[PDB]
Amino acid sequence: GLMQFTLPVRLCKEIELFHFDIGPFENMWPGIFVYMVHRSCGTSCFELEKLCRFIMSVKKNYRRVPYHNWKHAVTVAHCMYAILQNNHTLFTDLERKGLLIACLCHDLDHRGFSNSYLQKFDHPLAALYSTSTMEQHHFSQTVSILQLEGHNIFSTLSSSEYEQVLEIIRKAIIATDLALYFGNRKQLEEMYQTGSLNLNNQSHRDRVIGLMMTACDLCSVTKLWPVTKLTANDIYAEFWAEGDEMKKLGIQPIPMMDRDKKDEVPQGQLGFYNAVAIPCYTTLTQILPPTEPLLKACRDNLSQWEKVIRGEE
Ligand SMILES: Cn1ncc(C(=O)N2CCC2)c1C(=O)Nc1ccn(CC(F)F)n1
Ligand SMILES: [Mg+2]
Ligand SMILES: [Zn+2]
Repeated sequence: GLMQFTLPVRLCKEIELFHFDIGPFENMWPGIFVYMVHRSCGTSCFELEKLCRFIMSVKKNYRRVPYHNWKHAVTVAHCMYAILQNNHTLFTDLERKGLLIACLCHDLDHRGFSNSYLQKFDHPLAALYSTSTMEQHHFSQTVSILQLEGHNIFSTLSSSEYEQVLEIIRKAIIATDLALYFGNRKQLEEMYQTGSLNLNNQSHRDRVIGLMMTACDLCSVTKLWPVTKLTANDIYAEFWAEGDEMKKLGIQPIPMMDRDKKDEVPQGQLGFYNAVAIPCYTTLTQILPPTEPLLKACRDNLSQWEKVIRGEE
């Protein structure tokens, strides 16, 4: 009951900021996550014995891939923690509980390859789940880990509170499929502009939670420039591995994924900030004004990529 996680002073302060990097010490990430749960949710949300066992099984079920790894899980949960803390009163207790767990589990058992690569490979997961393939797999893995003896962190919820939280997690994890992001954001854009947006409308909330998940998933573009730039190498290491595997199936990959076209990366970032990241944080800032620092950081990094192209680094 009376056992707080505490962090050293620098982490204790910086963790509250959107741009916090969780650092290179793996062994501190579980504690960082427990800390965020205790402050976002309370010291009672979860049995510490069970939360700890759940965290360590989730960690075990992330693989040693360059980008889609346990550090990404904890990073994406931290961005959600900063959103929730800067919008205290807008979110239910169930939503605070469910959304940090959703972020921690959102990429469970990722191999580092896109839904498209699975489909071209004819991976069994592509037959089991025709759309949002890896994302249906991540939610599946989440439910399995929740079902291990000792791992059900939700078991103190009422039956219907339980059904609601699993349904928050499922929708949240599916929304990390970027193929669905474009439509979701357009629809949120129209609702915000015509003024029909209503957060007491579950389907409207669902959409806003989906945009939050896209925002947290892409949060590498909202870091200090050196974090952003070094993460992009991890991101590209997976993309180029996928390009290699495409070439193996006898398919020329799109240039983003072709390691023979490293030159073209700074420009491919511009497309990505302009087509994806800036629109996502713009709509997010319109709907939840206190998330503006993510838009400001994203804009700073677009400008740093413009500088790379202009030879100036
Ligand atoms: C930086 N960042 N963060 C996350 C992702 C991403 O797409 N993921 C993570 C898994 C799929 C990227 C990224 O660089 N994406 C890019 C780069 C060029 N393009 C094509 C079009 F958008 F320009 N997309
Ligand atoms: Mg994913
Ligand atoms: Zn992710």
